[PDB]
Amino acid sequence: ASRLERVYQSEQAEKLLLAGVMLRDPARFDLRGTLTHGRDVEIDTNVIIEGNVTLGHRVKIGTGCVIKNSVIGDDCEISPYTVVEDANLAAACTIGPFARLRPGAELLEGAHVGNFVEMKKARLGKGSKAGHLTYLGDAEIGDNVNIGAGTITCNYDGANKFKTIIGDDVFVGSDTQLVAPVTVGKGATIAAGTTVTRNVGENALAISRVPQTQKEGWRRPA
Amino acid sequence: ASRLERVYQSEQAEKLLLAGVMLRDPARFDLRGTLTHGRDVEIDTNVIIEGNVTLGHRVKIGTGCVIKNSVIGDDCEISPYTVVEDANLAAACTIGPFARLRPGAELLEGAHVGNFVEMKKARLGKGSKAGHLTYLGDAEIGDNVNIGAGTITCNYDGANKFKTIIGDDVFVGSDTQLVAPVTVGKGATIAAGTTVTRNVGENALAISRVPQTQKEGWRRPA
Amino acid sequence: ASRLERVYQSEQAEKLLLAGVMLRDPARFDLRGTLTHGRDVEIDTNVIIEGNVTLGHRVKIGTGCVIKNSVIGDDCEISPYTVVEDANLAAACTIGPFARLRPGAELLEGAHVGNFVEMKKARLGKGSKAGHLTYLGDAEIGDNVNIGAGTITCNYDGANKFKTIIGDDVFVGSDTQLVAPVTVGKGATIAAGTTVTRNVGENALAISRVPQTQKEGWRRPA
Ligand SMILES: COc1cc(OC)c(S(=O)(=O)N(c2ccccc2)c2ccc(N)cc2)cc1NC(=O)CCC(=O)O
Ligand SMILES: COc1cc(OC)c(S(=O)(=O)N(c2ccccc2)c2ccc(N)cc2)cc1NC(=O)CCC(=O)O
Ligand SMILES: COc1cc(OC)c(S(=O)(=O)N(c2ccccc2)c2ccc(N)cc2)cc1NC(=O)CCC(=O)O
Repeated sequence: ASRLERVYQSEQAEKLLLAGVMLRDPARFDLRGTLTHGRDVEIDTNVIIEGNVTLGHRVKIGTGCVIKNSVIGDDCEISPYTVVEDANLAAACTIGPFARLRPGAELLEGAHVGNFVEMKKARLGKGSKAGHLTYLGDAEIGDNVNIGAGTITCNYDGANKFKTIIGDDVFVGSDTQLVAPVTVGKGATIAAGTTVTRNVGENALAISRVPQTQKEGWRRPA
Repeated sequence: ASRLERVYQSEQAEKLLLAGVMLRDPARFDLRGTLTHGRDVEIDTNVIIEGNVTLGHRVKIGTGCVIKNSVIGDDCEISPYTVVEDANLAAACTIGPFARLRPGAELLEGAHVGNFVEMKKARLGKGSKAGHLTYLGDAEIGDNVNIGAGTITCNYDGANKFKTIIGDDVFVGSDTQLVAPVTVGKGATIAAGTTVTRNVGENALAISRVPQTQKEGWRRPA
Repeated sequence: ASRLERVYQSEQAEKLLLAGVMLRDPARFDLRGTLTHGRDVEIDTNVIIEGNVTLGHRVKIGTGCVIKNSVIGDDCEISPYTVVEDANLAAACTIGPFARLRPGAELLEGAHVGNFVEMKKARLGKGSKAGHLTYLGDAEIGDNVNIGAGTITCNYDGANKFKTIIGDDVFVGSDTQLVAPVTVGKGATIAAGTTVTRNVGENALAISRVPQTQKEGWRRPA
């Protein structure tokens, strides 16, 4: 029953400790499947490992993380309250806190995913960053790309899903909508707030912006 | 004191186990009020139940959830780190992870609320979806509606709050602002990135989009 | 080892209880550094205190919070799953749930930060509110300001970071992009969805909006 399975958790935690994993609290750790690990792995409180998971050397997992059927490279840092399912992280990635990686999430070396970011069937290239308030679905994102806060892939049209491709060295300004299918060429810049409905050339700016105007002495409702 | 109340928690957890609830860890469960439940209910670690809560049959509650004064229908799945207060879920709803339902949140049968979604005094209809990065306040949303990632109800003008009504079979494109009060007719489509300031007719597209343009050889600051 | 350090945690929790702090579960509390507190402080389950932290009187900390090197004024309420690092809260602030305050976050008296909000090197003035789905970086925000859902400071141009200044009594409509450096004068109103690329005068409306239009009988892909 509940109590018996809980005892089995204690057993796994003890064995992990003996195998050289640093568990901050063995009473607040759960493994529901199998865990392979390198050396100097640190796991904080209330972490749940599900399915078949492998961790490299020096991986640090912060409080409250849920990691299911995932492969985590050496030196990765997973910050608090991050949920990871069927994902692969290369070496030296940093994700979270409050990141949500869904199946097909693939991060290349040194990639960063910040708070309130969701990834599904999406690859984030080497040294690339998606720091805030972003949804990346059905997307290929190249190396050295900056995905600005509020960026969203419009991948689903109510019927089908379509693919977004972003080249290397692209800057995606904040609050950009990438309307799939679309391709953004290497070195391109998307202006903040752009709705990208057409492919963008290499080294080109894409923009869809009304010039700002001002009305004086404008009074809000009382 | 602290320790005495903690003992009372152990008691409630034990009684829940005896009554047929599956608690993954009775030592990491809190009930501060009253819990009614059906059969085959599963509650993961670090769940807190507050006030008066009722759960149907086969409800699954993932790690770290906080559920206060709420009614949860049969077969609902509440994913990790979801906060629910004074809400009602019909049968077969799926919410979270990282969903925040505030008082007046009402989900009809089979509704879905995803990550980084907040609902307050808002009804989400049958089979309707709000999957990502969305705020729905003071809103009626019909059946079979797709609420795209980044959608926001602009409900508060600094003085008062106003109501948004969205009909059945509406597609709301990503990053739409619904400027209340506003009504979107059944079958309508809102283009991604639209600022909806006027009512939308049945079976109509609403759009407010600058055509994309491109400037070649555009160099970002060094 | 793990077990020894865990014993030291039990010790600190016991001492906190004896010093008049209400810990909901002393077995689910962690202090990694030093904690100073006033009277009637309440700390819920799975809270982690890191570095050197000071709390005023009547501070309430909800489940799962992580508070590092921060100063929390009297009567503050920190809601569940909120991460706070190198921040200062004045009296009577309310933050979270799912708020993420990074170093340099400074909240003045009675300020509110809601769910899925991130702050970094940003000051939020007296009685000011950032309730939802927002990133505020490198920003000064005055008193009695409403920061609408979906607001983002565009602070980083790929090379450098720039400062946003928002005056007192400003209403920032939902989904506004503040393109730094920029200054918004006292009493100004930013329309929902505006991309603010130019300074805004006192008591002025700033807007960058395509008028909504409609196409009848528009059929989505099958
Ligand atoms: C200071 O930061 C910016 C300035 C700026 O603008 C100052 C523009 S812009 O998009 O308006 N823009 C631009 C883009 C890249 C580099 C420099 C400027 C731009 C585009 C076209 C025109 N005509 C003017 C500015 C964008 C940003 N920053 C972001 O979008 C942040 C992304 C993130 O969250 O990491
Ligand atoms: C591929 O996905 C889209 C394509 C598209 O566009 C391809 C438009 S659109 O809005 O630009 N658009 C449209 C809308 C619905 C169905 C098909 C197209 C549209 C509207 C007007 C015009 N003239 C062209 C396209 C929107 C989306 N998707 C979303 O908005 C995702 C919502 C979510 O997160 O679930
Ligand atoms: C009902 O709420 C609104 C109405 C409205 O609009 C009704 C506009 S508006 O921006 O379109 N607008 C406006 C702004 C402030 C007060 C009243 C109206 C506005 C601006 C210019 C013009 N011409 C018309 C309306 C904005 C809001 N609300 C928000 O943006 C919510 C912010 C939040 O999340 O707290």
